[PDB]
Amino acid sequence: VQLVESGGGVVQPGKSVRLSCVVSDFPFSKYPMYWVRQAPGKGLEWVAAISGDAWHVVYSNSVQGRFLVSRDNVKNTLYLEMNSLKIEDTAVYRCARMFQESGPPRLDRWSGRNYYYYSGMDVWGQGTTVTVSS
Amino acid sequence: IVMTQTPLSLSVTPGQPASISCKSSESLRQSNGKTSLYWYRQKPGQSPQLLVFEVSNRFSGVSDRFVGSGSGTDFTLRISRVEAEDVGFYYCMQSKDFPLTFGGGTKVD
Amino acid sequence: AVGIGAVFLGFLGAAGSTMGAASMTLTVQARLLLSGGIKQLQARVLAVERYLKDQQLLGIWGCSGKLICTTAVPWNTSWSNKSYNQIWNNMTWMEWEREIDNYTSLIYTLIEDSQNQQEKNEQELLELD
Amino acid sequence: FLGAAGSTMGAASMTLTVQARLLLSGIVQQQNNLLRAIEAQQHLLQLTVWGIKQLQARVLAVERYLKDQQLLGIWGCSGKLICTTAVPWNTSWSNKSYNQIWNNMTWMEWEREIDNYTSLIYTLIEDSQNQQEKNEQELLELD
Amino acid sequence: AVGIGAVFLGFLGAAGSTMGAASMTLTVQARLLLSGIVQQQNNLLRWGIKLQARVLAVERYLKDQQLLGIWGCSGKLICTTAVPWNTSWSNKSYNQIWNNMTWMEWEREIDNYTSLIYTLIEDSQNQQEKNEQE
Amino acid sequence: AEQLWVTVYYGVPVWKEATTTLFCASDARAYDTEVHNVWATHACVPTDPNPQEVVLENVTENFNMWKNNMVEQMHEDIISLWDQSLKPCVKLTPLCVTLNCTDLRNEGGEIKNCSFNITTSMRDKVQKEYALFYKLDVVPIKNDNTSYRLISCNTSVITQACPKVSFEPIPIHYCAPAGFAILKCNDKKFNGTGPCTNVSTVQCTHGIRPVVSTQLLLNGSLAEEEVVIRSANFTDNAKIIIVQLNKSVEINCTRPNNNTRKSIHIGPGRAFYTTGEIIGDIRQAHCNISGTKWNDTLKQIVVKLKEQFGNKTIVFNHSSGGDPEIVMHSFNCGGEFFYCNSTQLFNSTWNTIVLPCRIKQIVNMWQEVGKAMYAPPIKGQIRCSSNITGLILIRDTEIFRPGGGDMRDNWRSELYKYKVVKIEPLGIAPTKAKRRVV
Amino acid sequence: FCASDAVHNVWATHACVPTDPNPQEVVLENVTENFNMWKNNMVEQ
Ligand SMILES: *[C@@H]1O[C@H](CO[C@@H]2O[C@@H](C)[C@@H](O)[C@@H](O)[C@@H]2O)[C@@H](O[C@@H]2O[C@H](CO)[C@@H](O[C@@H]3O[C@H](CO[C@H]4O[C@H](CO[C@@H]5O[C@H](CO)[C@@H](O[C@@H]6O[C@H](CO)[C@H](O)[C@H](O)[C@H]6O)[C@H](O)[C@H]5NC(C)=O)[C@@H](O)[C@H](O)[C@@H]4O[C@@H]4O[C@H](CO)[C@@H](O[C@@H]5O[C@H](CO)[C@H](O)[C@H](O)[C@H]5O)[C@H](O)[C@H]4NC(C)=O)[C@@H](O)[C@H](O[C@H]4O[C@H](CO)[C@@H](O)[C@H](O)[C@@H]4O)[C@@H]3O)[C@H](O)[C@H]2NC(C)=O)[C@H](O)[C@H]1NC(C)=O
Ligand SMILES: *[C@@H]1O[C@H](CO[C@@H]2O[C@@H](C)[C@@H](O)[C@@H](O)[C@@H]2O)[C@@H](O[C@@H]2O[C@H](CO)[C@@H](O[C@@H]3O[C@H](CO[C@H]4O[C@H](CO)[C@@H](O)[C@H](O)[C@@H]4O)[C@@H](O)[C@H](O[C@H]4O[C@H](CO)[C@@H](O[C@@H]5O[C@H](CO)[C@@H](O)[C@H](O)[C@H]5NC(C)=O)[C@H](O)[C@@H]4O[C@@H]4O[C@H](CO)[C@@H](O[C@@H]5O[C@H](CO)[C@H](O)[C@H](O)[C@H]5O)[C@H](O)[C@H]4NC(C)=O)[C@@H]3O)[C@H](O)[C@H]2NC(C)=O)[C@H](O)[C@H]1NC(C)=O
Ligand SMILES: *[C@@H]1O[C@H](CO[C@@H]2O[C@@H](C)[C@@H](O)[C@@H](O)[C@@H]2O)[C@@H](O[C@@H]2O[C@H](CO)[C@@H](O[C@@H]3O[C@H](CO[C@H]4O[C@H](CO[C@@H]5O[C@H](CO)[C@@H](O[C@@H]6O[C@H](CO)[C@H](O)[C@H](O)[C@H]6O)[C@H](O)[C@H]5NC(C)=O)[C@@H](O)[C@H](O)[C@@H]4O)[C@@H](O)[C@H](O[C@H]4O[C@H](CO)[C@@H](O)[C@H](O)[C@@H]4O)[C@@H]3O)[C@H](O)[C@H]2NC(C)=O)[C@H](O)[C@H]1NC(C)=O
Ligand SMILES: *[C@@H]1O[C@H](CO)[C@@H](O[C@@H]2O[C@H](CO)[C@@H](O[C@@H]3O[C@H](CO[C@H]4O[C@H](CO)[C@@H](O)[C@H](O)[C@@H]4O)[C@@H](O)[C@H](O[C@H]4O[C@H](CO)[C@@H](O)[C@H](O)[C@@H]4O)[C@@H]3O)[C@H](O)[C@H]2NC(C)=O)[C@H](O)[C@H]1NC(C)=O
Ligand SMILES: *[C@@H]1O[C@H](CO)[C@@H](O[C@@H]2O[C@H](CO)[C@@H](O)[C@H](O)[C@H]2NC(C)=O)[C@H](O)[C@H]1NC(C)=O
Ligand SMILES: *[C@@H]1O[C@H](CO)[C@@H](O[C@@H]2O[C@H](CO)[C@@H](O)[C@H](O)[C@H]2NC(C)=O)[C@H](O)[C@H]1NC(C)=O
Ligand SMILES: *[C@@H]1O[C@H](CO)[C@@H](O[C@@H]2O[C@H](CO)[C@@H](O)[C@H](O)[C@H]2NC(C)=O)[C@H](O)[C@H]1NC(C)=O
Ligand SMILES: *[C@@H]1O[C@H](CO[C@@H]2O[C@@H](C)[C@@H](O)[C@@H](O)[C@@H]2O)[C@@H](O)[C@H](O)[C@H]1NC(C)=O
Ligand SMILES: *[C@@H]1O[C@H](CO[C@@H]2O[C@@H](C)[C@@H](O)[C@@H](O)[C@@H]2O)[C@@H](O)[C@H](O)[C@H]1NC(C)=O
Ligand SMILES: *[C@@H]1O[C@H](CO)[C@@H](O)[C@H](O)[C@H]1NC(C)=O
Ligand SMILES: *[C@@H]1O[C@H](CO)[C@@H](O)[C@H](O)[C@H]1NC(C)=O
Ligand SMILES: *[C@@H]1O[C@H](CO)[C@@H](O)[C@H](O)[C@H]1NC(C)=O
Ligand SMILES: *[C@@H]1O[C@H](CO)[C@@H](O)[C@H](O)[C@H]1NC(C)=O
Ligand SMILES: *[C@@H]1O[C@H](CO)[C@@H](O)[C@H](O)[C@H]1NC(C)=O
Ligand SMILES: *[C@@H]1O[C@H](CO)[C@@H](O)[C@H](O)[C@H]1NC(C)=O
Ligand SMILES: *[C@@H]1O[C@H](CO)[C@@H](O)[C@H](O)[C@H]1NC(C)=O
Ligand SMILES: *[C@@H]1O[C@H](CO)[C@@H](O)[C@H](O)[C@H]1NC(C)=O
Repeated sequence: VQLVESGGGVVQPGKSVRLSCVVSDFPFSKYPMYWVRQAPGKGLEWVAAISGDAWHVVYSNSVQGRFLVSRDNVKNTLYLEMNSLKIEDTAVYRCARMFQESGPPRLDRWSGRNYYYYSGMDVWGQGTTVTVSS
Repeated sequence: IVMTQTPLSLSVTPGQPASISCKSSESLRQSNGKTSLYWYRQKPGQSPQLLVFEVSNRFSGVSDRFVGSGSGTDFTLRISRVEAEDVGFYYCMQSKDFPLTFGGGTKVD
Repeated sequence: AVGIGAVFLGFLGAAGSTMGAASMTLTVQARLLLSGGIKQLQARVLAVERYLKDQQLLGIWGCSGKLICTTAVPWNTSWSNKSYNQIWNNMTWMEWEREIDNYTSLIYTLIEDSQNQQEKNEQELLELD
Repeated sequence: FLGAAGSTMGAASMTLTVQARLLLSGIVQQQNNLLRAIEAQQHLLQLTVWGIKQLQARVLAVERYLKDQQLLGIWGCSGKLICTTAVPWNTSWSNKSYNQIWNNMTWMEWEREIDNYTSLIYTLIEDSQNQQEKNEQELLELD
Repeated sequence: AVGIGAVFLGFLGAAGSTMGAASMTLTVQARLLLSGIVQQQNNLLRWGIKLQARVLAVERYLKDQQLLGIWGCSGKLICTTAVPWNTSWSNKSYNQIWNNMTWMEWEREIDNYTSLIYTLIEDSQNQQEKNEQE
Repeated sequence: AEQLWVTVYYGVPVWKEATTTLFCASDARAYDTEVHNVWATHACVPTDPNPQEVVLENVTENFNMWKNNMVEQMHEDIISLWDQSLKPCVKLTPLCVTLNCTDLRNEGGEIKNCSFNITTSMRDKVQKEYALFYKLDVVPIKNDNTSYRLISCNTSVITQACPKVSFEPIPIHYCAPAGFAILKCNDKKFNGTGPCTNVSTVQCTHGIRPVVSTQLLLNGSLAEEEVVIRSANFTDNAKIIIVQLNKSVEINCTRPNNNTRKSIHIGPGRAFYTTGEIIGDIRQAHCNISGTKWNDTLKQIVVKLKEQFGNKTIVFNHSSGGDPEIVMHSFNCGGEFFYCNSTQLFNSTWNTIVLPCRIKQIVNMWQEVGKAMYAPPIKGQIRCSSNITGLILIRDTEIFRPGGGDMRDNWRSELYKYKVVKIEPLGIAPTKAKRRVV
Repeated sequence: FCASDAVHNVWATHACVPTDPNPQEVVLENVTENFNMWKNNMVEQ
């Protein structure tokens, strides 16, 4: 369905904004989400991922610790907050849904540790753009 | 892990079959019984669209001439009778583990 | 493409802990004791034949189906010179079953024929009234 | 014994007064006559293809019986048929209401409703109740 | 190595006792029915026959525990009932046998009636008391 | 004071050491469709494990890499996997026939193709033939002019292996049955024996590729960024020096001879094969090692060879003793067997190499004397890149020579961490409580 | 099952289990029992 973002634009280094991706119709708490970054004239870079219950969060190594993601399954929103901005972060951000459905976490019997399954993407939002310069 | 591909440029005309392969460093076979390699296409100036999710199955709105195969390390996407609107790029995307990477995107003119 | 940390406990996870911390952990070592070219089958019977024996000895002692239970057999201080709070707060189990290894046969005879045999002839004859 | 597999959960508890339709009784009246010693009146006469398969058949009759007694044995519910526990039901497992589970539902569909969540319920009985009550019982014998 | 005499009545020891006397060795007989002392000291170095005898011994064991489970008497060794005796089985009275006779002879008085006892214990003690649960 | 009474507990986490049976638990992908993988025996147990691991952090278990039983259960099973697979294939008893062998047109090697009369399955009339025969399998017999005979006739039987199967060493994960927890040391300073610090617990062991090679170890598994070398006494002379080096050394070995298919006479429903023609020009097979890194390697070894005595007198020497099967370096490569000369690899030190490889065909079983497998190759040339993560040395200015007569020592290098213990879940302890008595 | 006390004898371990630690005996008090050595099966064993 409908899948866009908001809050894009252009800021300075050292700044901090937060985007807002909003989904339309599918049950949002059922699915995990992602973030991808296409640099202009380059390929794609994976950014982040959230579990469906907003419990599991995995970041890329380059943007590790700087950014922030979150969910609101009632308001059907999707946030990518960012901190300590650098000029090479200037690219196209895209909000994207997992292709398959995901289940609840698994809890293997032999060790009391849950498991959140993660598979790839089908619906890319057209996405905003953030530029970091002077 | 690392996963690149080849060839970068295939500037062609419609009417012939060809194929694009993506080469894997780490072998992919998850314990579910499937190999998490996802092939899809963007157009220039557009967010991409899913061609095939698995190397076996396809997606809705896909012509039948889009076939893919491969081993745990070799991976191949074949396009029979390459259609006129096959412009833009073709990214090979894997889903083994994190961070899940891509290819460069093979340009087809 | 998965992974989270520990939640409850692990298998043999309390085996370096004290008794007072391992006593709340017994179920994980209780569940996975049974489930887990002929030489798989020869394992699949020994794993059964060990489970029945430990099940059987709990059955004789009036203590089947419970994880823990008490008896009326008195502890004999000749068996252990250890103080009480050292046992329940300082000693692990793996050390503890090297210390009472020799006395174990005396213990098991002095549960059945001592008490739970005797708690049936006393039990059956509490009728007639 | 599967006579009410199309019945509803609010109604299948009526006929379950028979011992799960004498479930385990069909095994003992089988293994009294599975242990017909004609196998010992022959020593099978050889080792045959069937006796290889019977040996792999009796083991599964042994193991999968034990995995159902042990789990009933650990849950403080040894040998009974309908026992209650102390575990509170969490609505995150199923947001179905009360009567829809009982009056308006089969069994095998209800398996696929919580076959995901089943394993979490297994740990959340033992470590929540049957590990737990035994210590609190033993405290009530300390006095 | 020396060894003093037994003070705990070893295997099959009270076979000459009366029925009121041999009941104190019921625990020793039950324990060693299963596998005996463990033979086969892990010497797997070099069949089929071996393991049929090992599998039967479990089935002899599991026959009885299930049968005590139907008889409402799992775990115990000595348990009562609600079934009165029928003297057509054997009208031999109380102390005619109890403080007078071993167990081999009491079995040779009731062997013809054996399966007849088993249905009555099944029905009128637990199939009966299933209709008292409510 | 108070009276104490004994209290029964169940599921108590203790153990003793036991010696039980482990079972194969291999890969389970591409075992179907002509993959008669003799290591997998068509994917022995199809698990494809999820090797989880629980840290214990308060547990010290006195390990020993030398009195371990798991290495003993491999050397039982591997020849046991051979023996069921060596059974249904073609026996080669009726072939020990006197020969007439002449020089082959394009060194001592393939010069002699031969000819002999045989009447295997028709059982009516004999017939001469032509084959291709190396050295290391023929004998010039007595009282005759240029007549040959196979070296291992008057041993036990000489059954070959079938061409359906593959000796491809896929990694095998040893899992543990119920009531047994395989343990593993978590200290990488673990010198081989003694205690460990925070031993964990795995369901199933890591990757073990059961490769077969003397004097080195090819597709092995390597430690962290120090070089670790272990031995039994490590002062005694006639022990084995297990070497674990922190980096890999890449190897190329190829067989440039375009060997082909062939059609040799039929047993009773049993087509036998003896290597078909070369394309017409012979290049002798050779290993081909990047000799800079190898030269870089052995000075890195005496860094960690040294620190147990003084700071003087380290050398490297080549091997010695007996027939070339124990002298020259042995390893397999994809259904093909190599004996390579490795004298060049062992020049002494102080505080692109090409090696002449030799190939035979009639190959002894690895430890038993008696029977012996056999395999003619498939068409084309052969290439296999590989690795090195270890070698086997002996003691003898202090002389180190490449020894080796047991790949259990290779499996000792693979299984230097593990220990299998049985659960004794039942246990008792006293307290103040007491059963209610009426 | 046969138990033999304890190289490469056919009776050593390829037929039987290894060495016997100890034979035992419990003698019974008030017991009568028939016997036969011609209707026996150990001798057929
Ligand atoms: C805890 O626990 C414990 C128990 O446990 C234990 O321990 C453990 C560890 C393990 O071991 C186990 O097993 C064990 O069981 C407990 O304790 C206990 O208690 C009890 C009580 O009851 C006790 O008992 C007692 O005992 C005693 C002993 O007996 C023996 O001996 C006798 C005799 O005596 C002797 O005499 C002599 C003479 O006189 C002397 O000498 C002298 O000495 C002095 C000093 O001492 C000086 O020196 C001088 O000079 C000199 O002369 C001595 O000493 C003594 N001894 C003593 C010890 O005392 C007799 O009579 C008897 O019978 C016995 O005997 C024996 O016997 C046997 C048999 O039966 C024998 O053997 C045999 O041998 C042979 C050869 O020879 C062959 O081998 C055969 O086979 C075999 O069988 C031997 O020999 C013998 N010996 C002798 C020496 O003789 C007794 O006596 C007692 O009695 C008394 O008392 C009572 C009381 O009641 C009375 O009644 C009576 O009458 C009398 O008087 C008693 O019985 C025990 O001991 C104990 N133990 C211990 C201590 O250990 C506890 O209790 C617990 N705890 C809780 C809390 O519970
Ligand atoms: C228990 O757990 C398991 C998983 O764990 C398992 O058990 C554990 C114990 C572990 O062992 C673990 O390892 C095990 O795996 C859970 O199983 C999971 O169940 C779900 C179902 O609940 C499965 O999801 C489905 O999967 C398919 C694909 O999967 C296939 O392959 C797998 C394996 O290969 C098979 O098992 C499976 O059966 C399939 O064959 C996926 O495609 C499905 O999604 C489509 O359908 C739903 C339903 O319509 C769509 O959702 C709708 O979306 C719209 C849009 O917003 C909303 O408006 C609707 O409200 C919403 N819902 C409904 C009910 O309609 C979903 O979006 C998607 O819809 C398709 O979307 C595309 C893109 O938009 C669209 O294509 C478009 O087409 C048009 C026209 O052609 C144009 O061309 C467009 O351009 C083009 O894009 C297409 O038409 C849409 N089709 C339809 C019909 O809408 C579905 O999610 C899941 O695979 C399965 N497994 C796993 C691993 O997760 C199980 O659920 C758990 N149990 C419980 C009780 O929770
Ligand atoms: C019925 O089941 C429910 C669900 O069960 C769940 O699924 C099952 C299948 C099984 O797997 C279960 O194990 C599993 O729990 C049970 O619900 C669970 O209840 C427990 C309580 O015991 C919950 O635990 C709490 O977890 C909270 C979250 O911890 C995560 O996050 C921490 C950081 O938090 C993050 O902060 C950032 C700040 O910026 C937030 O970002 C903002 O988000 C906004 C909204 O989107 C906005 O977008 C902003 O832009 C953005 O900045 C971010 O959202 C936020 N994360 C979340 C998830 O909100 C990490 O530190 C931590 O590591 C973890 O990653 C904790 O906050 C909380 O602690 C607080 O609460 C305590 C008690 O309330 C209190 O004492 C503490 O002092 C503290 O204040 C708890 O630890 C668990 O999350 C629940 N599960 C789920 C899925 O939600 C339920 O209990 C059960 N029923 C019964 C009766 O038991
Ligand atoms: C240490 O580890 C390394 C790698 O980890 C091993 O190297 C590999 O060894 C295997 C076993 O020999 C090699 O596999 C062989 O590859 C040949 C080349 O095939 C190429 O062409 C096909 C065509 O589609 C491609 O798909 C393929 O990817 C290759 O590009 C094959 O021809 C061989 O197959 C033969 O056997 C089958 C069996 O039935 C026959 O049916 C065939 O007709 C054919 O004759 C074989 O599969 C692999 O290439 C090696 N990798 C390398 C060199 O990089 C080492 O072997 C290992 N060390 C030791 C000592 O074993
Ligand atoms: C492993 O041992 C350590 C101590 O050696 C245990 O740590 C103690 O845990 C208790 C529980 O909260 C604390 O009260 C103590 O203060 C801890 N000790 C120290 C020194 O801080 C640890 O719990 C043990 N592991 C397990 C699983 O029990
Ligand atoms: C075995 O026989 C002997 C002698 O016949 C028994 O010794 C006595 O038996 C009478 C019963 O007839 C008992 O009342 C006596 O108490 C016994 N004597 C003593 C000194 O105790 C012997 O008891 C018999 N065995 C058993 C187990 O009763
Ligand atoms: C002691 O325990 C720690 C963890 O408690 C071990 O650290 C693990 O090491 C492995 C080896 O790469 C890592 O994959 C794990 O991620 C580490 N654990 C954690 C929690 O990060 C350590 O190896 C053990 N041994 C020693 C000697 O410290
Ligand atoms: C239950 O039976 C339904 C028929 O009656 C319906 O029940 C209630 C719950 C409402 O949904 C209402 O529409 C009807 O009166 C079936 O439609 C349904 O499939 C059945 N099964 C369920 C709910 O699992
Ligand atoms: C097999 O027999 C050999 C004797 O054979 C003769 O002697 C040698 C020197 C050659 O000339 C050969 O061609 C002759 O036929 C023994 O040398 C050999 O040890 C025997 N092998 C055994 C017993 O395993
Ligand atoms: C049991 O007693 C009944 C009377 O209640 C009698 O009819 C019957 O004959 C007795 N059983 C046998 C086997 O004689
Ligand atoms: C073998 O044959 C060659 C040439 O035919 C001859 O020169 C030589 O003398 C012969 N050797 C014998 C007969 O021993
Ligand atoms: C090691 O060196 C020699 C050879 O065995 C011996 O004299 C010495 O005692 C050995 N040390 C040991 C076994 O600790
Ligand atoms: C082995 O061949 C590969 C393939 O080109 C090469 O990269 C490697 O350096 C070679 N190793 C040698 C020649 O030692
Ligand atoms: C371990 O490898 C590093 C490079 O990876 C090297 O610098 C070091 O010398 C090696 N260790 C030894 C003992 O040679
Ligand atoms: C090394 O050992 C060989 C024998 O293995 C010997 O011939 C040679 O002289 C030795 N070289 C040195 C430098 O010790
Ligand atoms: C082997 O090495 C020689 C010389 O080092 C070189 O000429 C040849 O190309 C190499 N061959 C291979 C296959 O590496
Ligand atoms: C062999 O060594 C190379 C050197 O980098 C390494 O990349 C490769 O992974 C090694 N082979 C195996 C099977 O690990």
